[PDB]
Amino acid sequence: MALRKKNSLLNMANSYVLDSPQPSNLNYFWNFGSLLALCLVIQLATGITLAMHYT
Amino acid sequence: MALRKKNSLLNMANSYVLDSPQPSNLNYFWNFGSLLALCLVIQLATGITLAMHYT
Amino acid sequence: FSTAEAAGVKVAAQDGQSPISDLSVVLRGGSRYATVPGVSHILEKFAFQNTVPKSALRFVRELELFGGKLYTHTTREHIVLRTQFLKQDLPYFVDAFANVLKETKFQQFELTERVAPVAELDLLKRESDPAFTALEAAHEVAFRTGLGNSVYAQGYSPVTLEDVKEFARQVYAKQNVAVVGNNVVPADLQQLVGTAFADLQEGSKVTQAGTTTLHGGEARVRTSTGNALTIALPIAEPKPVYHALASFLGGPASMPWSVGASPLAQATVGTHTSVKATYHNYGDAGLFAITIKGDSPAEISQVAHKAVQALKDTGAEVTEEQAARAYAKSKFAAAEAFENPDSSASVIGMELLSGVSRIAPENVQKFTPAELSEAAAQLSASAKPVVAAVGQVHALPFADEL
Amino acid sequence: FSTAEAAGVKVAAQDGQSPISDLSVVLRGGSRYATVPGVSHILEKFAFQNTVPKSALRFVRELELFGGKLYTHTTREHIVLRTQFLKQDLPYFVDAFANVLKETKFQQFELTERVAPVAELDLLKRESDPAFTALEAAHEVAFRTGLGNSVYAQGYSPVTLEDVKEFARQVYAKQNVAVVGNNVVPADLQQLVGTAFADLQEGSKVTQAGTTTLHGGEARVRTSTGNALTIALPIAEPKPVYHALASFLGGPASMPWSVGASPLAQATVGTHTSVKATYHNYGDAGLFAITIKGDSPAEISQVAHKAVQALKDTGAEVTEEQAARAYAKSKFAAAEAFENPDSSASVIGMELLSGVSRIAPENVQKFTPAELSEAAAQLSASAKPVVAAVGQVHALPFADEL
Amino acid sequence: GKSTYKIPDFTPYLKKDRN
Amino acid sequence: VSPKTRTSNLKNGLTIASESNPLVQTATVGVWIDAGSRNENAYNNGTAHFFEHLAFKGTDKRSQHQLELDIENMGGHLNAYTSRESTVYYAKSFKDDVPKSVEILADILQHSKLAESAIDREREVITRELEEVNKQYEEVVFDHLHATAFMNQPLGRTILGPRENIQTITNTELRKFITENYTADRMVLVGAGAVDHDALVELAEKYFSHLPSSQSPVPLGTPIPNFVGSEVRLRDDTMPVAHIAIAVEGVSWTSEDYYTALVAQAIIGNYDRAVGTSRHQGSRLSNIVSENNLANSFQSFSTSYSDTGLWGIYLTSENTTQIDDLVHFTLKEWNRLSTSVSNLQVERAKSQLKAGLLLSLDGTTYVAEDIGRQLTTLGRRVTPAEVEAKLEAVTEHDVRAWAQKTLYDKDIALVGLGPIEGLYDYNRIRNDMSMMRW
Amino acid sequence: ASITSVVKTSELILKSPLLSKIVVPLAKTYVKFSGYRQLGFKMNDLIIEETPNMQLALRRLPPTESYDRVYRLIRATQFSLSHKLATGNDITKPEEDDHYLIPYILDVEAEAFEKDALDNLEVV
Ligand code: HEM
Ligand code: HEM
Ligand SMILES: CCCCCCCCCCCCO[C@@H]1O[C@H](CO)[C@@H](O[C@H]2O[C@H](CO)[C@@H](O)[C@H](O)[C@H]2O)[C@H](O)[C@H]1O
Ligand SMILES: CCCCCCCCCCCCO[C@@H]1O[C@H](CO)[C@@H](O[C@H]2O[C@H](CO)[C@@H](O)[C@H](O)[C@H]2O)[C@H](O)[C@H]1O
Repeated sequence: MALRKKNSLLNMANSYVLDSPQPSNLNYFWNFGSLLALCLVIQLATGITLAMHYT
Repeated sequence: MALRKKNSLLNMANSYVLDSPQPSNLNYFWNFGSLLALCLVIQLATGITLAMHYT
Repeated sequence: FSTAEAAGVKVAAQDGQSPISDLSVVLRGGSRYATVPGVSHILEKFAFQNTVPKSALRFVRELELFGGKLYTHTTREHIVLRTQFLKQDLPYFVDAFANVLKETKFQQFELTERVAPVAELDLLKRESDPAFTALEAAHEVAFRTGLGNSVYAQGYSPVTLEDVKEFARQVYAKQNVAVVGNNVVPADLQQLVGTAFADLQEGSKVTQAGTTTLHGGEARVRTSTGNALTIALPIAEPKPVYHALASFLGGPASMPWSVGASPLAQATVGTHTSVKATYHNYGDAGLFAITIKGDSPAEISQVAHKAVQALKDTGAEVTEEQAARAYAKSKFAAAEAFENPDSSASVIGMELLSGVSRIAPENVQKFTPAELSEAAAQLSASAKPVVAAVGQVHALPFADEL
Repeated sequence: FSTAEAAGVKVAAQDGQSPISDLSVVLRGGSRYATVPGVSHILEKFAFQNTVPKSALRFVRELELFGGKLYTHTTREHIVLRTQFLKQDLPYFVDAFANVLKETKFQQFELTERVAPVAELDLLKRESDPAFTALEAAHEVAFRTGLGNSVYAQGYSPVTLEDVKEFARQVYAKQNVAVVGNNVVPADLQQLVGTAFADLQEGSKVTQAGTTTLHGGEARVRTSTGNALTIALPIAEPKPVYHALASFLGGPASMPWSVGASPLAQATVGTHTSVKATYHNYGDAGLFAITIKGDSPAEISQVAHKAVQALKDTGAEVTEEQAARAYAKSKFAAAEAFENPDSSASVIGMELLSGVSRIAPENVQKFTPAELSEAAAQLSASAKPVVAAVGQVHALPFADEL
Repeated sequence: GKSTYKIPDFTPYLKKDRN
Repeated sequence: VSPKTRTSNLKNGLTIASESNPLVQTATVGVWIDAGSRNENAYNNGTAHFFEHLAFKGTDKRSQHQLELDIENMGGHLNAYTSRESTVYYAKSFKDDVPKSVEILADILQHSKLAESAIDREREVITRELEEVNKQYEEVVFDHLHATAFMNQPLGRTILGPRENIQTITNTELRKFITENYTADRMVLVGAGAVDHDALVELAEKYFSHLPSSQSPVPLGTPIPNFVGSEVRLRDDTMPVAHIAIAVEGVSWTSEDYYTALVAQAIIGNYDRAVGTSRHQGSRLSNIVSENNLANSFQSFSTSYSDTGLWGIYLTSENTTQIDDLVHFTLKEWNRLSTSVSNLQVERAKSQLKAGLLLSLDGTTYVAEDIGRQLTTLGRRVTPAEVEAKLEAVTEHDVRAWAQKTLYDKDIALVGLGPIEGLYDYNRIRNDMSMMRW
Repeated sequence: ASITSVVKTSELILKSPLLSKIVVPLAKTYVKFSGYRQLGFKMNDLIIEETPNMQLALRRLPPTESYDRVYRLIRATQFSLSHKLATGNDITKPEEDDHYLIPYILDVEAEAFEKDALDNLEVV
């Protein structure tokens, strides 16, 4: 058995972002989920940075 | 099948805090894990409160 | 049981003084009449499934409100569907039987999900007893087809919905149905069956494909679940004397923690083995069997020798005492059979369908020692002995050894 | 093959002109000698397991460095362990055989995890062919014990480590071992076996518990995986004429996409069935079998009638042409058997372990039409015919039908 | 030590009025 | 309407009770005794069962062999069983073979040899029975259930007794037991089927007249049990099916709540995957179990004794990863007897029982067993009219009241046998005996 | 909604001459504009199946019908991802749009609804 499936921690990432079985016909409107993830990451990075300068 | 096992979200709580199978002979030194969880919660609650007053 | 006729259906009822009635529909649809192996078992299991007027679900929930119970079984000769209920609920049960015979929707999902799985559990439960297997195997060897067909559905020969539907078209017909009512007012049953079963097809009498031929042989069924051995003798001319002989030879004990005084019972002494002589009349042929079960194949073998010897010794001489003992044990066996509702139904069922007037327990013939010894002589010297071994078959006897 | 003796072990070797040598140890340890059912199969599968000098793992990895191959099989008469390697690596293989016979640690885990599972897969693969099952069943009916014991280990009767250890104590002894060397210098083998097998127990000749008794009968193995039917005739006096008769009756085609000119081959016309006559000499008894496989039980039944007729017709008259055809087909069969390493080993093994001189293909007797017809007459008029049916057994013939 | 129907001794802990 | 059960007494105080059926040709006569294992102490535990084996081993007149022959010549058979509170010895025969059978029963009860040689012989037979009950899983489960529920009390003892006692039972102890216990005032001679009452009474006067009377004649079915909530786990990973019983302290024969407990039992009811109709039963537990394949079977029971009872359920299951669900759903179905039952369930269960209590009585043996059981537990045969009235008196409010006093938040006795790894510990099971939402 | 509901209501409409006269032509145009036939689906292929009832109905399909349904779903998914429509024989003709699943789901639901009713019976 491959490490990504054997190891409990890796397996959780694997099940969500790598081996996750998806329909083969998702159109471009299924891409907003990952954009919202990207927005959330940008807001955390910029937000924490502004907090280092804001009073 | 019982809801705590059927529902995916409930099942995660269930697997960690309720049906989790533990050895029957843990002594009191196995209790520091939950104290550290309690400290972490007190620090979050008090910490967020102080952040509302701190400059 | 007053035999009468109601809209071309033979109805036999005996009124009694009890609050519980047994209504039984006896069908000429046992396994000897089967077209495909196992169909009569499946047809029995398909009774009280979905009909057009009333779903299986609705029937069961309403039967629970009357506190009725439902019992079904298949033999080589009949399918028997029996209901037990309170006297007053008779019209409900008559109409339910009518719906089953007229309006069963034989749906493929019922066969796959409901009927076949239940039939499979039925058989597995019976086969837990190795003696059952041995006596089944013996009939298969003795008769091959007809009486030799299996009674129960097996996985190796799958029954299809078309098979069951065809068979049911033949069986569920006025010509193959008898209604038997225990503790049912005979006048009232005739009136109800006369209204409910009026629109049932007439059909024709179901017949056995091919005549009954007798054969000898061996069957050796390798199981890991206990050991048994049947020594059967097919009978070409079934005679009532074989009942007396079966009861004489006996085998089971007639009191707890004892061996018994029967010749076959005395053959088991010092062994944890049981023995049982049985005679089965099937009208045109018969089967006299001696079945031996036990945990030790060595003990079974030992008993089997003694068992055959016992039968030969009987062929020599029986005493007057022994012949009277046989009459007594046989009258009793006849009485208790006519009492148990399961067997009762089929007894009058055979009288109604076939036409073999029933032998009342009070009319069971007394056989002289001469007649009994002559019958046992005719069995020890049969040209067609069957032996069915089940279990550690490498360690059990063979026909030519016995 | 120059037969000699090296330290109490019989050694037969034939030098050749090839880079490939076959060394075979033939053991008098086949199933007819089996203490318990299946033990000879398990002992065969326990060869080249862990010995005290060398683990199974180390053996396999070193055999791969020599590019040797290992082949083992069990018959009713022998266990054969064969290695195929380059000529030069002979001493290694001699010593490996010696370790197996002297120093096998029969460990319970090897039995549970390694040997038994492999033996089970071996058997399941063989049983995929219903003809194999039919011919196995036929031997069981014909002989009961001895030759009638199963060759392969079955799940229903488990072999224990104590059973295998006991059997091996009898079998792995100078008295039950023959070494056969194809393309091995005979002088060199004698010298090596003489040093390596010097410390092997002497032991005693393994014998069949009980004398070979012949019986007739039927076996009816109900499977769902194809249909076959064997018609066997046990032979009390094995004679070489039955080889000629088996080849005459034939069954397989001598040409692609053809039926064949053999009487049994001509019995299959218009059916997708195959047929095969075989004769097995086992020294003290023999078995002449005709096996028929096919997908249709109706076709099998049809062919089976023609097949028995063919045998009867042969009993009547054989032509001179047909007798010569039999001689030719039989000489050929003998030659190719002595070529194939598996069968070769066992042929000289029999000569060495018993004393029955091999019949060289060049010495195969020519039988007149008189002698062949006489032999077929004896078979058609056998008092003990065996019939083993496999598959839809309710649809296949019975002995008394044939 | 052998019979499983002989319940081990719990009398040190059983309350009389337990029901 | 069934024929009337006639009842007479003798002078010694033997009750004769008969229910004739002129439609059958066979009769069951027998003696029901208000005595069983519960009447032993700890030292002579096993005696009652021992006697059952020796009753058939010969009398002062007939030897073991003569006895066998006499019964064979009758035509019918004899049978016996010993329970905790009851012993039965009966003879099924032909109509006109009743005088023989009464004579044989009277002989084996009053005039048994109990010869040292036979005691010694049976001592091995009984010893082997200790190692073969092991196979009858339902019985194993129920025997442990009584042992734990009635820990260190007379009802908690087995019928067979310990191995130790079997080796030390003497003819003296046997004689003493049957002299103290098998007394006329504790015995009922019962005839069902083709029997005349007046003929049976004459046979009783002829054969059972020299029976001992007890010093203190109490009425029939006269009795202190202290239930212990507890568990026995007999894990056996090699078994394919798990067998579990759960029980609470139930009701005695003469409880006011006897019928209420039967109705409550009927609301849960029985289930068997092998029976065709079972997937369509109305019972809520039946539906849950069948839809989810949680069990092969379950069987609700309500066992009564003179002064206590056990009410509970027996489950069997191959679904070893969902035993927790099976037990969870079962106990939540019991909770609803306290919280939710309405006239809907109650009237359905009453309907099913009104017939069920009559349907049980099929053949003569069942009728005789019914007359015998009732006479030795209640002191009278309860007519179907009275039974129908007592059932009709059970309301939804009565069931809720009973369940709230008997089941809700009460201690259970729990026995698990087989692959029960997935059965949780006692606390988690017992926590399902209540609902936090209520 | 339940398939039973849909089927019963439709039958009420088809009975009424007036109603059918106005509804049946509309329903035919609706189906034409819906355009599921242009992906080679039959109407019943579109019914939501992630329900216990529907799972049971699908298990009761004859093997051939089941195998064909799997092919239609796979084919349609491939047209979807390619942004193509069915052409030629892949287009579902009105005569091929058979209600293969409706009978099975109606039986499953019939029993489920009877079960709910009977769970609420009151002995009178
Ligand atoms: C979902 C995540 C977030 C959203 C939608 C969000 C949104 C906003 C918005 C709308 C403003 C007003 C911006 C302006 O007009 O200047 C703002 C300001 C701010 N946010 Fe966030 N924010 C997010 C996360 C965070 C996080 C994680 C931090 C960490 C501290 C943060 C720190 C700040 C700070 C310090 C400011 C004030 C300085 C400023 O206005 O630029 N934000 N945020
Ligand atoms: C693991 C969790 C935490 C630990 C161990 C921790 C530890 C500390 C310590 C040691 C100090 C200095 C305390 C003093 O002497 O006054 C402090 C101050 C502070 N912490 Fe945390 N902290 C934690 C979490 C948080 C969090 C989540 C916040 C959220 C904002 C927070 C906000 C503060 C603030 C505002 C102060 C300064 C005010 C003060 O000194 O009281 N802390 N913390
Ligand atoms: C999205 C950011 C990436 C980080 C991962 C997201 C964190 C969430 C993971 C925590 C929840 C647990 O996630 C749960 O884990 C197991 C294994 O990991 C998955 O299990 C699934 O995958 C494994 C193998 O890959 C199979 O054995 C299993 O049959 C299948 O259901 C569950 O479908 C998922 O619900
Ligand atoms: C302690 C903080 C409380 C919050 C709980 C922690 C939240 C994140 C936990 C989820 C991470 C995935 O956690 C994973 O989930 C599944 C189901 O929940 C568990 O699965 C386990 O339980 C389920 C049933 O209860 C079984 O089907 C399974 O055989 C067993 O392994 C895994 O053992 C666990 O590793």
